[PDB]
Amino acid sequence: DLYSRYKKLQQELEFLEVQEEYIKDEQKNLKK
Amino acid sequence: HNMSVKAMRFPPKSYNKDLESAEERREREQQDLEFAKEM
Amino acid sequence: DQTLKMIKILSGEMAIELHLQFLIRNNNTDLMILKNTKDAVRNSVCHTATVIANSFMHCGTTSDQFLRDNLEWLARATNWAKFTATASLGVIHKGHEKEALQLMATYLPKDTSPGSAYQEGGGLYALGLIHANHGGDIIDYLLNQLKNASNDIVRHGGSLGLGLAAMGTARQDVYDLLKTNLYQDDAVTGEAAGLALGLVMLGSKNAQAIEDMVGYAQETQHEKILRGLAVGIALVMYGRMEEADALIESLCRDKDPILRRSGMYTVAMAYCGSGNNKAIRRLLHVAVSDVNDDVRRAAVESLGFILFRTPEQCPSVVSLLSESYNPHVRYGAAMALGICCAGTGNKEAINLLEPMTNDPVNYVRQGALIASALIMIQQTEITCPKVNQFRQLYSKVINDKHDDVMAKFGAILAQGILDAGGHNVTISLQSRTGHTHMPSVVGVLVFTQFWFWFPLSHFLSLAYTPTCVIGLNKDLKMPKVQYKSNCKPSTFAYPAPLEVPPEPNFQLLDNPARVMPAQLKVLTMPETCRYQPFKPLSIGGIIILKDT
Amino acid sequence: AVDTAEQVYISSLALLKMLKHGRAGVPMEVMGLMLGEFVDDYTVRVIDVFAMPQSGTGVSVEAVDPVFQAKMLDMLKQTGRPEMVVGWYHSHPGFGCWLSGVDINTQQSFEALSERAVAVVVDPIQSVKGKVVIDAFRLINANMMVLGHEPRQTTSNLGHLNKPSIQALIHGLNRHYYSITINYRKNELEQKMLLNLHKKSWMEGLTLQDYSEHCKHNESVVKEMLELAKNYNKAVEEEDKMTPEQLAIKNVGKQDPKRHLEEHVDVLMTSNIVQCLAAMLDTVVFK
Amino acid sequence: GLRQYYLSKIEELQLIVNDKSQNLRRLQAQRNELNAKVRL
Ligand SMILES: [Zn+2]
Repeated sequence: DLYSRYKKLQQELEFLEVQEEYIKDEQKNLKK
Repeated sequence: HNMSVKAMRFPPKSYNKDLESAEERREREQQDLEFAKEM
Repeated sequence: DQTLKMIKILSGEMAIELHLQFLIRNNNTDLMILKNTKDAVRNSVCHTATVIANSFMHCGTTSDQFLRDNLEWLARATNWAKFTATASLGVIHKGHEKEALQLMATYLPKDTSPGSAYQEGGGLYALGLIHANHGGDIIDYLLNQLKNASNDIVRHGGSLGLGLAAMGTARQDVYDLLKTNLYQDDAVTGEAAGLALGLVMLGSKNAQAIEDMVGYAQETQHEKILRGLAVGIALVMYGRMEEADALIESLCRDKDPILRRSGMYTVAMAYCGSGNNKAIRRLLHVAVSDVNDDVRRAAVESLGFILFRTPEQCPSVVSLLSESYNPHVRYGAAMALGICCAGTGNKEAINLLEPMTNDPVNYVRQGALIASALIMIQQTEITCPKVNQFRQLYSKVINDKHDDVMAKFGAILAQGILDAGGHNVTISLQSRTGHTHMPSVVGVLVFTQFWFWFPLSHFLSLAYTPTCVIGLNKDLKMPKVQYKSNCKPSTFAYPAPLEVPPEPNFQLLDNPARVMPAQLKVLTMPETCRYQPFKPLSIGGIIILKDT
Repeated sequence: AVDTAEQVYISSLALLKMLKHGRAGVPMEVMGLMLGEFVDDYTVRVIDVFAMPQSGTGVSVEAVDPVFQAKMLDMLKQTGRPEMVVGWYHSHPGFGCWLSGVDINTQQSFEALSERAVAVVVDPIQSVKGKVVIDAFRLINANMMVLGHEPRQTTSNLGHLNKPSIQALIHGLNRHYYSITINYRKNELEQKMLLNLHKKSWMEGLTLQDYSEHCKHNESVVKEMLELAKNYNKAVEEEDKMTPEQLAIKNVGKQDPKRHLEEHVDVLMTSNIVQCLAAMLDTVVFK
Repeated sequence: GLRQYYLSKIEELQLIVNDKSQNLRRLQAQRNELNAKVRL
């Protein structure tokens, strides 16, 4: 199949975006 | 000074495992503590 | 007939006794393992820890020989184990109408009248366990006894039994006596009312009843009444995707740490299997910032409840949380893997849980063992080689004297998990249809609260589901079909106990034949028998098997 | 029976009363009463604490003077609201927390009236910020010790969370008493009105900080910062040498540049940037 | 034009992955050295 090649690949940009925002919280939270 | 930070944090890698203290020597620490409490 | 059809398909009775028929025929267990764990006789947790193990590994098989070998070691522990010993009797008789009243005829509260009322008041807890999702007299027999009874020592087992049988039914009659059970201004009715008050209103969002519950848990001065309602207001909303978000912000903002924690379970149940980016932002933001440890453990344990639909992504995010500074997040990282990938023999998850049993905190060594138990049930050495690597590991830590009681509490509990029903039942939060199995979703969430009540995680039989293909040709008649397999034959292995004082891939099978779900593809269709299945054989369970 | 989840809710006012009375009369073991509001079989709540005066010189828990407490119990009764004595405390000065053999006897006189009087130990010396040294206890019957029977019949995974110290384990724990997990009752009626009132700088940053001496202090650092850079013009030059793990042990006698040299740069920046900015806001606001 | 419409999205999305994933691995290991300082 080819239709899943983009729909599943945009599905993880949804999933990737939290993680860089997530460690952004912990660069300051561990210092406090 | 920012670029000497932004081009510096790449060789942090293979920090393999921060070991707490032990499994065995921790248990030996617990046994030694139990000996003192009995004493 | 077509007149009889609504009985045959909506009561679902011929799946109940047939699953009982599968368990009464297939029973591959051991007495020696309980005799290996017999040697820990002391006044510790162990008596409750043994009776919770055999009740897990003998669900619905009605086999009372692992308990009837003695009476004194069973009746040694008291005052809540006798609440749990009479509780465990019903799980062994799960899904069986007849041998509920007649075996507990000793344990009716008005026959013997001993010095223990927990022995006789906890029977109604087990009656709800037998007829879960089956409402009949078991509603009204448990209704009428809760009009006139003792204090909240029979009223725990009665109310938790009655909300279990009427789970998700929105009955007004069960709501009536659960109102007056709630407004006792009493701590000991707190788990009695608030848990079953959500169970009968599952997925109902009757907003007056929500306003009754959250309006009651703001002024009360006890904590179990704050805690039983904490799960119940999470359970009243179930799979809504947007319809709780006003309430989720209302609970997250509140000063109450219990109620913020309750809002974390509510967003876990409003997004069951949902890969929503919107939920995961502030569910896992408050996993960072909040100061109570209870809410931080409930935060990371909401991840597998919302992301079990794809088990590939959860080891990529919770591996990083297994090295947190506090052990509380280090705990809830382990059960997050234990509730997500548990239906799979996940190679990556066991790789993460390998050093998790090494941590100097006792309860993270505990929850590492439960998550190691859930990851590899009904798996023998070829889905992953780490099975027998861990079979020795639970025996390694239970025969030690110098371990903690809590650390070896995970080992004794993992024995009843990993050998459940003689390797005949398994967990499934998932059907082949894509639809989630909602009593198992309730049953695994309620299982997490063994911290705050020990027989509250006795609610685990809802998660146990068989894996057996079943053939059928008439309404009643068993067929006689025997098919075989195609792939590698050692995958069909058995536990093969030791009992100390040239190969197949043509494995013939009868009609109630157990099979791994990964072994559904490796079998052969019956082409040479008299029977030929009209259905394409893709799922197990019961099918019509057309006689040709 | 008890379910080892006993969960003592205390207060916010009493802990300050505990530490002040424990610190001002420190090396003598001081004591007092716990005037709280008793609740159910599971928890107990102690909201108010009044201190009891001593008897004489000497570290002891001597005895209670029921002349004093009976007049004190009806003192605030006629003014505020009724409460009831739910326990008592003393203070080990620099020990830790345990029940001594003298401490256990005055406890045993108090468990006779009510079976739930709490023995509380506070230590006002081993406490710094996130430590308030605590863990109240309560006796167990020695009758059950002869039976060999383990009490308190664990029904919840809430008791065995804190690990006891080995020095308290030398004493009667766990053969005569037990620990109890506690938390604290905080509320916004108190939380905000102590945060926004403790360290508030009034008009300090709207000053110039001794304007002839700030630039004078701006040379009082830089002059020795030259020679501290000469050490940094020295220590880098003996590298590609004996394997700088050896340059970790060996540098514990004499001072290093590299850490000391990035030290003053933080000092010579925040002393300058704060003072230069505050000079340029006075020019706009003041005419 | 499914060659020249749909396949034009696979070629684009991989470019956003190949640096934002590198942003994470730099950043999480930056915390991982910081987390080693805390527990020790
Ligand atoms: Zn003392």
